[PDB]
Amino acid sequence: MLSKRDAILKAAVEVFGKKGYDRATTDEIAEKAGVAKGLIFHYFKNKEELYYQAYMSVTEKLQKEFENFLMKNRNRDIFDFMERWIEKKLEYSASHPEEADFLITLVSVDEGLRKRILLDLEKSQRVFFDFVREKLKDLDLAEDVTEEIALKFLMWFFSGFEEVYLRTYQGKPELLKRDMNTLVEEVKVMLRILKKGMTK
Amino acid sequence: MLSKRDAILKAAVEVFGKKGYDRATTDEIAEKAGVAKGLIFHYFKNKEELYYQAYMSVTEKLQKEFENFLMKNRNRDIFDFMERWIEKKLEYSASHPEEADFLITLVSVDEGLRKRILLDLEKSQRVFFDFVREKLKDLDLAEDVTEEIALKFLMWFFSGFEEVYLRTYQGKPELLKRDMNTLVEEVKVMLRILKKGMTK
Amino acid sequence: MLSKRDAILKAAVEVFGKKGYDRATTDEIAEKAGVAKGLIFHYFKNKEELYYQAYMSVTEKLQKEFENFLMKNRNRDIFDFMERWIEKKLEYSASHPEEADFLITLVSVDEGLRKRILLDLEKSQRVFFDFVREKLKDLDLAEDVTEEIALKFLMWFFSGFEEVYLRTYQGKPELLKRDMNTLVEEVKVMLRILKKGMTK
Amino acid sequence: MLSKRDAILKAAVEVFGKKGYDRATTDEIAEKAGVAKGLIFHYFKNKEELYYQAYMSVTEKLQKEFENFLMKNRNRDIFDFMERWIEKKLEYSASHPEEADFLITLVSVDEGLRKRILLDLEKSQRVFFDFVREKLKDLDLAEDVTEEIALKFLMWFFSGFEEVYLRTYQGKPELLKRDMNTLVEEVKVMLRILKKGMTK
DNA sequence: GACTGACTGACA
DNA sequence: TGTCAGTCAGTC
DNA sequence: GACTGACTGACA
DNA sequence: TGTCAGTCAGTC
Repeated sequence: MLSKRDAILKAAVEVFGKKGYDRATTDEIAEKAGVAKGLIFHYFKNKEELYYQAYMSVTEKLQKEFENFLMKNRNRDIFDFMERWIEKKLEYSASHPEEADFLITLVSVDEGLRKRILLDLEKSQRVFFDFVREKLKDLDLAEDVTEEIALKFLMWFFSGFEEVYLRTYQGKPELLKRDMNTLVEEVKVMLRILKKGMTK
Repeated sequence: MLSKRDAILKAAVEVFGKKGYDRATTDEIAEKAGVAKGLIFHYFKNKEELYYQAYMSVTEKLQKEFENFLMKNRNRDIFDFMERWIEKKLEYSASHPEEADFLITLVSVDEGLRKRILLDLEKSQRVFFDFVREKLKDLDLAEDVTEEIALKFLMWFFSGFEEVYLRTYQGKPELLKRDMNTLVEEVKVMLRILKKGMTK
Repeated sequence: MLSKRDAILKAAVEVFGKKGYDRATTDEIAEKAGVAKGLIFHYFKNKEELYYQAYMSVTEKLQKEFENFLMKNRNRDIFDFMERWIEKKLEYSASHPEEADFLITLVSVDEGLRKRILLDLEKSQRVFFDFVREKLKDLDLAEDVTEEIALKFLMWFFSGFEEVYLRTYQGKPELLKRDMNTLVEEVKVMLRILKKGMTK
Repeated sequence: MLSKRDAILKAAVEVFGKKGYDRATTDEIAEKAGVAKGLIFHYFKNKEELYYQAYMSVTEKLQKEFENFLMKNRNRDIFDFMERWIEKKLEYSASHPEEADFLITLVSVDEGLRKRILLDLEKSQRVFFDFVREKLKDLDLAEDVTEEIALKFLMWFFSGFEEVYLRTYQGKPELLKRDMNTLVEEVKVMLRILKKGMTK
């Protein structure tokens, strides 16, 4: 059994997941969590904060998972790295599709809340972000390919693929599990393509 | 002067642009178009249809512009093509930022309307989409790089760059016009990178 | 029959009158005015504005009445003036006890709204206010009695008596009508007392 | 250190002081007193009783202070008396502005509680009240100035000045301390004015 | 037709 | 205490 | 007793 | 989508 608070957060994820911020009611969350609607504003003051706390909760978890990954893989080659990492992200998207579907909702929410969160992210991001800067020094670039330019490309790809598939396979984890294996290939090739394009 | 109907559509774009579907009221559109709120449901029956009509209007325009581009360039090499196209798209995004900002709202709207529109798109898309399929037969691929795989990559890139910058430079057209010229280079490199990666 | 809008304002006066700002519900106003609750926020955006509009409405009226009084009495001696004016104010308080009871509510409402209104008043007040400054030049003061000092005294008395009685005889117009006559005397004496105290 | 109970009462004063009855939450009082919200209804059963207990506490204090003043001054002439008293009251209002600001909230509260308290007051008041009745037999009145009439005037003035300034210099103790000395003169004049007006 | 905007009801 | 898409009665 | 604070329900 | 006075189960 989860503490009422924890069960709110969780229902909030399911609910925001299925409808996104605006379309999602607080009372559905209260029904789904089996709690008094008021309790929600006990813990979270208002809906905006609630979404926020929910999103932090979830990212807390991934960050944890990522940080552990990184250690166990600091040593890998960069692409080899991304290759493997992307794998795990899909494995998560399939083992926790509600969380996945919920993180995607971030764009639906007002300038204010959104920018707030994004900033809280750049912090967490800067780790991985900076690590990549280093593992590129390790590569023999073409004489027209900035490390700056390279980073943008990879960081776009990396997180862009995330949103690219993730809306396409939204509410269809079944269909993802099916297709996972191909995707992983397509990726491996895509990265392989970039490596060949950036190196001498 | 625009017909009252045409001025609704237009205000609807500005409005949906700045708030996205749900947060955007019909009565703001009626204030901003200077019309009776009832008029809106004269012309468009309901808000969903309204967003829809607005989105079609706008895409009618781009498709027209694109189709003309394609003729004047059907002959070019594929990357050379995208290179130059991306250029025009930014030029438009800067000359018509409201339209830009509105097209991006598509993700905020319910399964129903969204899917509808996306389908109406694949239609429009299929032209360019299919043209690319052809200009790739013209290329000497690596022995592990399906035409299928290639197309995904490019089509992702192509429209993914759109969303990548467009949120980053949202409400900052000044800052875009400044940076436009770099971007175009960054792109040319990126495409160059891909060409080198896919070919023998 | 009153326009729905006008009937809201009116019920709002009754209601605020009986409970004051905070304790008073909007839906009671809607019941009492026989209207959709939403219509209220059609016309007045929110409750604060509503109270405000109600208070302006009412003061509009008194100001009108006062301005007419003043003309018909510019010529009187100052006390003779206040004497008579006070009479009329009670005559109003008795002929329109709801309005009376409502104006008193002003103190119950948050710093914001309150200060706003009070300022809108000093404007209207400054007329009477300034007129009094003049009708004192007409008086032979004691050699220790500033016109400044005198004004404060009278302006305090004048409006202070208002609140002094008005809360005491709140919701008791019956009891006021009874007592009106004495009060008018007590006043006449009180003013008479001040005149004797300020003059040589 | 104050007993948790005593610290509730005190925070209740600050809180009711700044927002008045209805706008003031019990949980703010609990935050500001650093206590469990339930504790409040341990000690005071409900919010109405709480305000009440708070108000009595405070008036216990003033009455005590006043009763001591009266002894040390029972002998003085009546105006001389009020003159000097008013002085002390300001001194208190400046040394304890929260208490001041809280006593003024009395009008914001429902018929019931209010009337209750007011009655408990007439009791406390009757002392000073009755003393004044006596010190007026000592005065040679005008042949149209009832002792009754006189008392009203003075009792109004006396406590009316309190409310007159106190709202004007609300949340501005700095500005009061500045002006204190003038006020005291303005008063002395005012009283002087009344003495001259009531006597032969 | 186009056009209005006061008005509602069910919902946060 | 707000919030909004949609309707409705009716003018032009 | 004192003390807590998560929790509710009816209400804006 | 908030708002709040009051309760309730239970520790110390």
